[PDB]
Amino acid sequence: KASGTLREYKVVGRCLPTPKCHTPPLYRMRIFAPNHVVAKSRFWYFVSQLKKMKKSSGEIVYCGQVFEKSPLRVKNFGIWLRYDSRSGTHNMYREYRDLTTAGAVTQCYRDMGARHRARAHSIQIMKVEEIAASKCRRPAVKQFHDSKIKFPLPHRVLRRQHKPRFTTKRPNTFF
Amino acid sequence: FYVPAEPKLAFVIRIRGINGVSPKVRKVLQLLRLRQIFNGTFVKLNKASINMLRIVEPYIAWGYPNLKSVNELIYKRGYGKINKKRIALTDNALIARSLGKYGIICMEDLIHEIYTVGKRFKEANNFLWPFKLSSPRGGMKKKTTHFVEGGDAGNREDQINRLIRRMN
Amino acid sequence: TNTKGKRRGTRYMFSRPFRKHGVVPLATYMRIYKKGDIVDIKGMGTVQKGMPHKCYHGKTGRVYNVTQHAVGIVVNKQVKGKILAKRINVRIEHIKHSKSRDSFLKRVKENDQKKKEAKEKGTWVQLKRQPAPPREAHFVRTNGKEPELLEPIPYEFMA
RNA sequence: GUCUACGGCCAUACCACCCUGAACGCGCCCGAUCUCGUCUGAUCUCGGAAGCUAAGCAGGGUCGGGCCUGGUUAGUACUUGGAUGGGAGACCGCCUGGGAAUACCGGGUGCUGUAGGCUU
RNA sequence: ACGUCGCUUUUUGAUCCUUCGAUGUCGGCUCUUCCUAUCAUUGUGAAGCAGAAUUCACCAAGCGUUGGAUUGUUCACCCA
RNA sequence: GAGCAGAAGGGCAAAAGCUCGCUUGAUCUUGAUUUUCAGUACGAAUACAGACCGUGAAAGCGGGGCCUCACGAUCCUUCU
RNA sequence: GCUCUCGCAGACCCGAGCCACGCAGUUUUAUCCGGUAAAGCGAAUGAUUAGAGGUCUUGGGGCCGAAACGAUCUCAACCUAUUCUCAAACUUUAAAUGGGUAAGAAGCCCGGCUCGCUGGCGUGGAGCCGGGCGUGGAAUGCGAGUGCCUAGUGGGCCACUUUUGGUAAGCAGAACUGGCGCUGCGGGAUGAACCGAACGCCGGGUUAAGGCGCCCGAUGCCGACGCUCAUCAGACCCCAGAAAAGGUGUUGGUUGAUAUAGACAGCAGGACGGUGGCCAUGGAAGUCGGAAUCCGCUAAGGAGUGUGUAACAACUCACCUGCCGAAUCAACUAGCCCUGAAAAUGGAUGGCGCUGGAGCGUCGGGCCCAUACCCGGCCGUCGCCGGCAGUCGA
Ligand SMILES: [Mg+2]
Ligand SMILES: [Mg+2]
Ligand SMILES: [Mg+2]
Ligand SMILES: [Mg+2]
Ligand SMILES: [Mg+2]
Ligand SMILES: [Mg+2]
Ligand SMILES: [Mg+2]
Ligand SMILES: [Mg+2]
Ligand SMILES: [Mg+2]
Ligand SMILES: [Mg+2]
Ligand SMILES: [Mg+2]
Ligand SMILES: [Mg+2]
Ligand SMILES: [Mg+2]
Ligand SMILES: [Mg+2]
Ligand SMILES: [Mg+2]
Ligand SMILES: [Mg+2]
Ligand SMILES: [Mg+2]
Ligand SMILES: [Mg+2]
Ligand SMILES: [Mg+2]
Ligand SMILES: [Mg+2]
Ligand SMILES: [Mg+2]
Ligand SMILES: [Mg+2]
Ligand SMILES: [Mg+2]
Repeated sequence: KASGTLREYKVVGRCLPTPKCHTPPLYRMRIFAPNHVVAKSRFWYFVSQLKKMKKSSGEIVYCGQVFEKSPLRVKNFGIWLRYDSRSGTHNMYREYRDLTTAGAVTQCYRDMGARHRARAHSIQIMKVEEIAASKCRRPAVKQFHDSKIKFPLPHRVLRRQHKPRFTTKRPNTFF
Repeated sequence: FYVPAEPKLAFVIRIRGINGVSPKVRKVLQLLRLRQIFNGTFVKLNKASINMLRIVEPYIAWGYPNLKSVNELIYKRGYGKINKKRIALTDNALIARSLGKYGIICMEDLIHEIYTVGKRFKEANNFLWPFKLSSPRGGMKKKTTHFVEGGDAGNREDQINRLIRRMN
Repeated sequence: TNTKGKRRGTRYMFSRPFRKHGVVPLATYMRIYKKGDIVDIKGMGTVQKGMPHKCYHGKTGRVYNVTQHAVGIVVNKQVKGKILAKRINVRIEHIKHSKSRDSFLKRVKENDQKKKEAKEKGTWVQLKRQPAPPREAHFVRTNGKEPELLEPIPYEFMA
């Protein structure tokens, strides 16, 4: 699985009706994927591990993108995951701040790649919950729970270094 | 939940070249009439054809064309296999001479018989010379890996239409 | 390098199944083999006379000759880049009727009867088999029960 | 409901121990003149009909062993095909399809063909 | 110690890729340069470093590392 | 779990093993086929057919050894 | 070469249930075949660990039993139920991939005739003669069949995966597919085999693999998020160099513990009595050792954590308490970095160089160009056994 900006998909599937049980149970999953093709593939990957289901012996009865309910509210997300390192398998709890669940999960994938060199095929998201600020544990997240938060932008780096490429004046950093 | 019918029609594009191909993959590609890179064809989907597509999965990108895709493929790049020759479909008489005995006497009849698979899909489809599409404008992601792992091979369900818009 | 012995490598091929040694059941001697029927050459090892060669074990052929204890079978053998039809004499202990031909004959008889009956009843029926079609469009009831949420489990070191 | 003669499949039929068996039957059983075999009429062969179901045999039983068939083990192990995936390697993950075997826990414990009897 | 992980190509094997219309095959002598896995010398740290002597380790190859008996010897051994 | 001559593997229980009785199918012939294979030969083998026999009450079984090895062209000689 | 198949079509124009003999390095549907992977050893054959329970024994024996081991204590063997670990030349079970066959007109169903074979039989079997059945009895693709003459070759090598010998090898030997040989082209700086893609002579467009600081086409994006400082940094398949083990460098994570009944760290007080506990002894007093590991006063103190003495003494800890006032400690784990890390001419992420990245990981949008793909031109070959004798201005 590659990435992009992830979206959340509610995928509902079941086994094909057989002359053993006519109505099999319906199973629902939250899948964070670039598109619905990848979402269906990951759904089958997970239900094959959990239940004894297969793409051939089952069908997907629903796959729809779950829009964020409050995309204008800042919130804290706690993500429980498991990933394969080079020498073992570990469970991790991570915390992020975002406006969207899929955005926070994208943050998690970028962060796992940055800090643990973990690829998306190694990572396996198993829980995403909007947590309260009082329930947050990571200091990087907790330092933004300040009603009167205030900080400058100290060392502004010139980004239009080539417009102009040559100039008399040396750039200013303090603003 | 309403589960729609499994699609009955696929568009298959060969995405890899002709160098170093294993014999079984080579045979299935010849049976699909994809003997060149960026050659496309329509495939009526059933168990027999799907298990053939699984064999050549690393070599093809396929999916479920929509009505606009079928229209543009037939109208811009549709050629007929008339007297073993590749003849452009510039007149309805070309279709009516070869497929008139099946009730197909115009481009609309041909498009209908392809989009809705119908009873004479085999004849209409084999009458269609395999489509010679261009290279994708904008590029491919990665032709050596499957679509669901960030590549291009295999079954993309309805993104084959996005691929078709750029390949013709 | 390898020997050319007639039974080299048949240590399990001609052995008997587990707890199936001993006297050969007599229905195998009671089967009737005519000319033109299809038989699979098994090659049991209790009987050593009339035994087929190891290249014919698991192959299917057509009977062309019947003797007191054996049959002549025209069976295809592949020798490098050519397939050629060998004629082998095999005792009836090492063959049995192939059921693919039985099923096909059943289907032909069914087709002929259905065609004769369908012309009389008037309407048209489908006789050719077809490959498994794409699944139809259908509805899935939830029955007022929410689908169960599935979550991947954490890793734990079993042992 | 059963048995006898000949069987088909060849343990769901086998093995161990216990209980019941009406009527035919099958037996055990009685004897060695003939037929026929022995060291031995024990077996075999022959001629029987006083007794008996004690045994064989049939049916049933046993938190029985086995066998048969399911679940679990387990979408685990293994595996077709793919990648300029990871890793120093050893190896491992993913994509695309297929998919076991123990231990452990359940259910079952002969079906049947032809011919001929008994069973109010 | 029992174990276990490496490095080196100044040993000897293993292989047979180059060379059989030929790359002159041991040693010594002569001469230059390079390496460091440092014998000495410079600067240091450690000791079962009191001093003297010695041992271990670091930065380090700038400079030096000899005269002879026997032996074709490389090696070896002894005298100084 | 023994034995079946031998190496090993397969196979085999009122068997293919053991003991008896009778025997010489370990004989006379033509073809087809399998194995190695070039679908050549040799060797070995399988299924038949025609004789003449053996055994058994008979059904049958037997033209060597339970199966997989145990062997040999032209020319010349010798015998029938 | 030959034997065929589909058609060829309308002067222009205009189709007027059913669709070619046959074939296939493919699937499907049926039906067989197999003994590898895995698994198993409380299943057989071999190998193998440890306890347990037993009643017999040419077990040693075992203490007071010579006497009936009065007795019945121990160690063996043996048996029973279990238990650890295995097999290329073991196996109950047993895949995936794979091998065979079938999916009709040479078929199906009716009547009849022949036979010296077979025989209770008008039997059985085979052959033959008539007749009737087309919904042409899975998918997909393709035109097939057949003969003669025949060169070169008969040193191979490489790669994924499987695999044997060997410490290994750019070693030797197999299986499968592809390739190089015989092959150029884009990329890998360079390179027989790697990645992309195969090639007539050109124009335009677009891509692949790969890239876009400068060499050198293209990021001169106000690219996104983090990680990382190296006094040998790192920098892209094959691939051209590294391990175990370490780090109080930094970054994430797991688990546990202490704390406003005052943590942690510092500075500051106490750290006793039985008791110089017993046995070891030349001296061992809390501290060379062998077992013990208690009690009272307590806020608390080990009959002792370490230094020290010949032994004492004297320090010190764990243990409590004062001050101090709010979070703190520990063990793991794995990213980057560092140590481990030494060779000979001066030298190699290709070079220059690069550290708000020109490095590492995860991603976006643009953009660059191959002899590949699309459109068009031109050459030739092949196919249509294509058209034209109708020059028929009537
Ligand atoms: Mg390639
Ligand atoms: Mg463009
Ligand atoms: Mg590849
Ligand atoms: Mg024999
Ligand atoms: Mg039981
Ligand atoms: Mg898999
Ligand atoms: Mg010279
Ligand atoms: Mg020279
Ligand atoms: Mg040094
Ligand atoms: Mg005869
Ligand atoms: Mg084998
Ligand atoms: Mg194994
Ligand atoms: Mg075992
Ligand atoms: Mg080799
Ligand atoms: Mg050559
Ligand atoms: Mg070639
Ligand atoms: Mg080439
Ligand atoms: Mg190149
Ligand atoms: Mg390179
Ligand atoms: Mg161009
Ligand atoms: Mg470059
Ligand atoms: Mg440039
Ligand atoms: Mg380093």
